Amino acid sequence: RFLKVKNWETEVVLTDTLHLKSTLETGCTEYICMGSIMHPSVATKDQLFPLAKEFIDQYYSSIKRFGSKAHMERLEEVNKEIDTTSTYQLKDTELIYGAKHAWRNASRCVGRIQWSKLQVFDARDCTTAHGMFNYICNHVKYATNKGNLRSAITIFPQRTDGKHDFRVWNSQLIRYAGYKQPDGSTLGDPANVQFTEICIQQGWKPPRGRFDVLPLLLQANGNDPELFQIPPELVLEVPIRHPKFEWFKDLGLKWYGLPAVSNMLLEIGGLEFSACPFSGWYMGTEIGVRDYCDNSRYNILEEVAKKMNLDMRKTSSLWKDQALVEINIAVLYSFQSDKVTIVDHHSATESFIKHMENEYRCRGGCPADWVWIVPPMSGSITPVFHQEMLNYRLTPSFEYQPDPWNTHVWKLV
Amino acid sequence: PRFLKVKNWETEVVLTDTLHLKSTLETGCTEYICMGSIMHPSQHARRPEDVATKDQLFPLAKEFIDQYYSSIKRFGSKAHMERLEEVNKEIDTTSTYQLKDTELIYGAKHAWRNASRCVGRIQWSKLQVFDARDCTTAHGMFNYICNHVKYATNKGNLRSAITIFPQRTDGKHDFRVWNSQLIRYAGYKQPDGSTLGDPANVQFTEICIQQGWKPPRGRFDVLPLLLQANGNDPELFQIPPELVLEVPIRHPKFEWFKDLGLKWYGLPAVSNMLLEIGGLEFSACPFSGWYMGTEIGVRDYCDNSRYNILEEVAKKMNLDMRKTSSLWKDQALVEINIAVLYSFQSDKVTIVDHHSATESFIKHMENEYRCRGGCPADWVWIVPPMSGSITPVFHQEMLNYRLTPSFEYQPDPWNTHVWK
Ligand code: HEM
Ligand code: HEM
Ligand SMILES: C[C@H](O)[C@H](O)[C@H]1CNc2nc(N)[nH]c(=O)c2N1
Ligand SMILES: C[C@H](O)[C@H](O)[C@H]1CNc2nc(N)[nH]c(=O)c2N1
Ligand SMILES: Cc1cc(N)nc(C#CCN2CC(F)(F)C2)c1
Ligand SMILES: Cc1cc(N)nc(C#CCN2CC(F)(F)C2)c1
Ligand SMILES: [Zn+2]
Repeated sequence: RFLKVKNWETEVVLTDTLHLKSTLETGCTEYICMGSIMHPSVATKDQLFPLAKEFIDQYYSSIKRFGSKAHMERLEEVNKEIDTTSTYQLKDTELIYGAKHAWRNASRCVGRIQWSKLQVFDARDCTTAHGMFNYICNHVKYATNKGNLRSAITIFPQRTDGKHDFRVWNSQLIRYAGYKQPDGSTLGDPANVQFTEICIQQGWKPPRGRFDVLPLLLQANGNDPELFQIPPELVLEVPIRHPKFEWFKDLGLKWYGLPAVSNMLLEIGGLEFSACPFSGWYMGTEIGVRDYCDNSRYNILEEVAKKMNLDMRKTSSLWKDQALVEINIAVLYSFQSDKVTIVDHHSATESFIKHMENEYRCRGGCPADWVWIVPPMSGSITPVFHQEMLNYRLTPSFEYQPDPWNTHVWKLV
Repeated sequence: PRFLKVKNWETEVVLTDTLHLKSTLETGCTEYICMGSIMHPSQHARRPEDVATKDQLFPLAKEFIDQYYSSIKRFGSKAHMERLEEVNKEIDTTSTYQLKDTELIYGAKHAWRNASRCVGRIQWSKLQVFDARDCTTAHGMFNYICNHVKYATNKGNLRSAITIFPQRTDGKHDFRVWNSQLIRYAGYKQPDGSTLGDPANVQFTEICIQQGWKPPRGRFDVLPLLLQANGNDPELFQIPPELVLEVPIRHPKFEWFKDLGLKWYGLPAVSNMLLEIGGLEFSACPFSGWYMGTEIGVRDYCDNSRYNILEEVAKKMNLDMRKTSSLWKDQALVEINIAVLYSFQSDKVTIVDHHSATESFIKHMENEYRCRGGCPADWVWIVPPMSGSITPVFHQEMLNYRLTPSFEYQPDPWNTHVWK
């Protein structure tokens, strides 16, 4: 079997064979498509054996040693550990490879042209929340690199019995607090009101401002999580100004330079790494469209349009559209002026298409989630909009997991 | 699966879908692969090839009649059981059957209602249906189409309509409108190698010239109709210009915008699709409504393989066009779409912006889950091609499935037509 995807802007046709090697479901059926569902859908010995064999087989194929003496010894060895300890340990090489291919297989990530330049930080010797904080500070300092951002991931010990998970309770390493006021308004980031509340309850003393970097809430070995303040000199931030509108800086807007997702699960050969924060650099629309202009977020369209004296009486004036562009210009100009790595949605989508074509050529395909790949503004004037894409799930993979406060059984009376 | 929920992530409203349990044919997807962004994911058709056998066409016919009579509070009534026996005899004798007026009107309205990719389906029950099943010649088809265009344009107050020509019989007697839309502009290959007018239509334009059309070779030459009746060679007709409502495109602040010399037509009238009812195939069924501004302002004007006017607009705007991060493309894009909306509204020609339209479709989804238990929607098509996440449908999960009656794509007739 083969499957073809077409680009309707260029008429290039690519041929996907890679999809024959997927195994978990997409959520779709033969008669319903669920491609716009945000979230559709511990292993025993018997379950873990084929998953591990699959990953060891593919690792040894990648390094052109399939069938080798070392491949067969490794399988034997992995299998002893699963027999003995009901789990196994990855070699460093396997860990690095698995982490890179989890990124390579992330169908919703438009930045995957960079997948093989991932700095893997092995933190599987960590045993405490203090330890995790140390590991995470070093990640932040390395990744941030004074504005010249570098891709990086820090991998904490894998799940065991489900009762000793390592977790970063934060959704990202750097995020701003949100506070709901008695009058119903919201200060800061409305997305983070719940996590802000858990922080305050755990003992965080909030300054209660618009851009309070939240504390880290770190859980090691199934214990209660603990609070740590990131050293402020490690949180690189960019004040948002506009190259034309002198008044823009008066909005008091700023954002952090480092996007670092910390709530996902890294799955490699059946092993579950439940704490594995990873970071790259921003595409501008993530800030200027979603973070700033989602109605459920900082929601600054009306403010910005006001200062543009746009006619906000009718929607067909496209005042929101006009204000959205200017905000996103300001984001890109601000990061660039401060020499903090950022990519605009045109460059990023163009690069993703080159990456996708190369992946079809060298690998037999590239799973891609159109719904997520297309930027949230100016969709059809980017090339990915006109690109057909096959979405399927390959492993190693990044996966969502339950928020830890919906699951954690608290220790301290 | 037993019942499927969709959630809106901006409002947290969750809807529960059972209508999908009536899905008939494959989406293209599997448990293991999703084809949500494939333009034509599936070739699963409900009847095969040409004249089907009775065991092939009757079950489809029986299904649609069953659905139609359920819709009107019968099922099992005298009329329902008589109609089955009637279609049964009719297929036994002619290898086809004919729809009652009521069944035709019901079927067209429900094809629109089931069109997962259509953002405008709040209007679905307000559809004027012109029965043209007595047509026999391309001259007849021209008469019917002209009336359609005139009724639907209605001096700018556009009305939704569909005109249904005779169904397919053996596949060698098809009625086809060879135009993809009733009204489009020509596209000319230039001697240097660029393109004048609309590049999408270069091939169809060449067929027209090859058929004897005399191109004015302008940027906005309305194309002739190329009408095929009862399988015969297609015939050219010029739509009377007084029936083709056009809007000159100007900007409410940029006075220089008018001098780009852009216009568009007022009536979007899709004419190359196939309407499928009870196993019957209406290969010629031009339908029309009114534009979402983005269709002209984003896709028609700004696609790289269409009119591609972004750099020329940006130039006039004095934008930094050195680097993509200046977002000059995005900035011109907004201004063009302001211009299109301003122009249509100034000339009292029906048009809807993408904000109003996506909001309407959220309301329509809610209605459909209330009364019907679901609403098939294609997120890739529903979300506007600009300012996606600031329209409410971006944040709305959708379930996509194929309900019948439907509109379907079909081969371009020149790929399949043996000339005479
Ligand atoms: C190097 C620069 C990178 C860029 C420009 C980039 C860009 C993006 C963007 C814009 C999104 C959508 C985010 C959203 O809409 O919320 C995304 C998603 C994602 N990225 Fe990347 N990314 C980068 C690096 C990485 C790295 C280093 C990893 C993992 C090692 C990664 C894994 C993912 C995953 C798993 C998703 C989707 C999350 C999900 O399934 O919900 N990305 N990326
Ligand atoms: C009344 C105003 C209407 C509006 C505002 C509207 C809006 C739209 C838009 C924006 C699209 C996507 C177009 C594209 O990107 O090419 C679309 C697709 C479609 N519309 Fe509607 N529409 C309207 C009326 C109708 C009517 C009357 C019918 C049929 C009787 C219809 C059937 C369809 C179908 C079948 C498609 C998708 C075809 C495909 O699958 O490619 N629409 N609509
Ligand atoms: C590849 C992709 O499916 C294709 O470009 C689609 C995307 N979404 C679309 N949405 C609409 N409304 N119209 C289109 O033509 C398309 N094209
Ligand atoms: C309902 C819909 O699936 C949801 O809003 C998705 C749409 N596409 C997206 N695409 C990206 N990159 N990020 C998102 O959060 C979303 N949200
Ligand atoms: C590594 C990375 C790079 C980037 N440029 N952006 C993101 C992001 C994000 C936040 N959302 C939540 C999610 F679903 F995980 C993606 C992550
Ligand atoms: C009735 C209608 C209304 C509208 N506002 N727009 C369209 C459209 C279109 C053009 N494309 C070709 C297609 F694929 F059929 C859709 C159709
Ligand atoms: Zn799907």
